[PDB]
Amino acid sequence: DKLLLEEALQDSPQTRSLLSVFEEDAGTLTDYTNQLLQAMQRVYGAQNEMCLATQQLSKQLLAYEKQNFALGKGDEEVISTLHYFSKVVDELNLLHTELAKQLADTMVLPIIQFREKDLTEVSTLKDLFGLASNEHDLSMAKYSRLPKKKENEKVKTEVGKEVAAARRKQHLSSLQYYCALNALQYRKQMAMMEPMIGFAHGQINFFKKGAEMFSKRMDSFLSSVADMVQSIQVELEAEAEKMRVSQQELLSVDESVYTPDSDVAAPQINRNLIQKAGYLNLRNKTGLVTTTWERLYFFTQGGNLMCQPRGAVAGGLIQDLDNCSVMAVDCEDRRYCFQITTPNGKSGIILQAESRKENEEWICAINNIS
Amino acid sequence: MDKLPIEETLEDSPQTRSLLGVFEEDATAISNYMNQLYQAMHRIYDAQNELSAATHLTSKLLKEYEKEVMSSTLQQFSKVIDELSSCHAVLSTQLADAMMFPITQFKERDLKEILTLKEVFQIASNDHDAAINRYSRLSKKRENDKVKYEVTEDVYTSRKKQHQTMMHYFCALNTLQYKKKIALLEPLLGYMQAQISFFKMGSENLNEQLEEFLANIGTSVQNVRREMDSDIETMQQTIEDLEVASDPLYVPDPDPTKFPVNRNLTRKAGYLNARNKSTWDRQFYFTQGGNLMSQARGDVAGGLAMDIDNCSVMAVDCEDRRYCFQITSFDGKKSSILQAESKKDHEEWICTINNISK
Repeated sequence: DKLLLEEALQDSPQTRSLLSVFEEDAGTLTDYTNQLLQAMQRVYGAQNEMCLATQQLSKQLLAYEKQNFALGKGDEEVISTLHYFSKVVDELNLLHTELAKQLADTMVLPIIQFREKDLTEVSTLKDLFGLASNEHDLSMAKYSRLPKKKENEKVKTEVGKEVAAARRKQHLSSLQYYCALNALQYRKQMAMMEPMIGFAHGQINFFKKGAEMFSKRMDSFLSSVADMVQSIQVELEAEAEKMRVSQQELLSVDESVYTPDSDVAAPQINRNLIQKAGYLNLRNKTGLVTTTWERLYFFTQGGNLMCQPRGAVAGGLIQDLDNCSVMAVDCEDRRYCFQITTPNGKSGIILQAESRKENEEWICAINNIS
Repeated sequence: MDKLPIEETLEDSPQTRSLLGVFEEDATAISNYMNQLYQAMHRIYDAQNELSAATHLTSKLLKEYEKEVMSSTLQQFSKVIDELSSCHAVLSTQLADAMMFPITQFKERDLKEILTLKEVFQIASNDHDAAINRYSRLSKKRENDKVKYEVTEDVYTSRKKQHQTMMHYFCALNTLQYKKKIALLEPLLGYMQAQISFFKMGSENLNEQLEEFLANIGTSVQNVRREMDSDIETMQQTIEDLEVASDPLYVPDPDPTKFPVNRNLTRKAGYLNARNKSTWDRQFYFTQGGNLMSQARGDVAGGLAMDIDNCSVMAVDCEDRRYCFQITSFDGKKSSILQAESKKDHEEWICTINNISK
């Protein structure tokens, strides 16, 4: 039913009953609008975080080219592909943003505005109706208590005036409140139908522009990218098993290749070597007693002996070999040591090999170079 | 795609070590970028799932919130919202398998294996270093063939393992050179194709019902709008005329010329105070049939006060109060003393009760 404004002034308990009903599901309405608000804000928040997510993805795809480092220039196949993808992601981001702003404008905030001033208007009007009611009740009480037998007409007429005023004010407040509730009955419907429409529009534009964005053209492009990807794959496994059997016959050799001084029983020595490279132990003696040995790479280039430590980008010249001499020596009871003596005849640097053959071949190489 | 020289793995030159170092640097950079890419895609994934969840939750709220027009409108809305939620859900699943899975397997299978083989190679290298150092330390002039042989074939073992591990490492990196490309392209390709499937699904299923829904809701909104500016329109000055007319009636004790006593009333209702031992309670009294009924304001129903179909009623002086009256049954049973607010209501109550009774 509806609240009858013309029955407001009488203020019968039945009127109060219908009013109480209206108030009770007014409260119900308020609670549900709170819940709905939470739901809407969660939807909007979700859309927003999707926006941020796509933004981040786009920024990340672009960062790949900005990436640098040691092998070379990154392929411009993937650079172009990633650039394109970043662009697409940006467009999708635009769509998501528009949807988010649509939810905010046409869905969440209409419910919100309904809550703030339609619902608080009802609340406030209710509270003024309440206080006016209380005041009127008090007025009627002190009117009722007026004396019959001995009458002060002034006190009586003024009290009557209080009562009249309070009654008028409550009547007006009651009219306003009842009108407010009767209005609220329709305004509930409007308040919950508007966001539905807004949400619907946001969704249809989002999905239509999304459908336009990812076309048959885009999917042909994706097909091309896919074909590039499996070409890359087929070349990957081809080179993979090529590397597999290259691996499995380099890794299959006889023991002696890994065994130091394999040859020792009958070493096979090339005495005409003009060039040699390999690991040797370099002795460093800076005192008269204390000595260290360091495993370093040594190689001959031209007429020079070069020394590169492992982990170093470049090797340096350790000695010029062309008018120097070299001979097997004994140092610290170590096997296969030989020494280079400098042109002026001073005994020079001391080196150590791991085998008879590498010792003799080193010596012969240096002698030949000289 | 560049590559490492597996054939000089045996020589173990510092140059080879340098090239390996370059490849390791590159693999590190790869790992970093792929990790941040994983972060971005994961964020996308969580976002999509969150969308589906929120949509579903809103729907659920609707569906226990109807528990006339508005109820059917809200279930249409709940239905379209659930189909949207379904869309976001299938997009989520396709994201999980087509997008998240490839990059996840790249970081949890391939990168981890690279790191594994790397550290295995490092350990093998250290062991070989130790081995060949103990080989170098062998004594020349006094040789014990036992210890010499043990050290020698320790060198053999460590050297062989170094060769093998370095080779697996190298092959792994060379393969990685191809795998990184695919690792970048495949998940993004999945993301895009997921978006395509999503927008197509939505395009010719969600869009139809959204259209029809918009159609119905538009009409309904028009209707409620019209009817509400109608009834706001004449409620406003129904209020205005009620405010206009009610102004003489606010005076508690109207003067006899303004509102005369109606002595013909067969029915009367109004508020009265009743003394019951000893307060005075305001209640709403009304005649129904041959009974005087009363109801406290702010109670849900009335009650029998008196049976007035055979009785007498008279003005009474009580507690110095104004406009008091009392009823007496032909039984002799008396009512509560009742107080009106005005001379008009006093004499109208008395007169009305007299009209109703014999």
